[PDB]
Amino acid sequence: PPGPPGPPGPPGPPGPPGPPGPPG
Amino acid sequence: PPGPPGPPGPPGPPGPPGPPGPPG
Amino acid sequence: PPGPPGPPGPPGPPGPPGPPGPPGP
Repeated sequence: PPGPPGPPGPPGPPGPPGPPGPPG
Repeated sequence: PPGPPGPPGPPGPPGPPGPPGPPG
Repeated sequence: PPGPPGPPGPPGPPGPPGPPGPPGP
């Protein structure tokens, strides 16, 4: 019969940049 | 035969901080 | 005997947005 499932894949990439801070 | 692929990897890390806010 | 293991899974999803920037000048 088939072998076991493979391991989990690699982590996804970093997320997008955060929003700008509030005015000065 | 070979097993099925593993599951997707974990989510990536958070994105970088956003830029400074506008001038006051 | 059973087969060899399968291959690694696909990449995970992107992480979430980073934190807000600091206050402006």
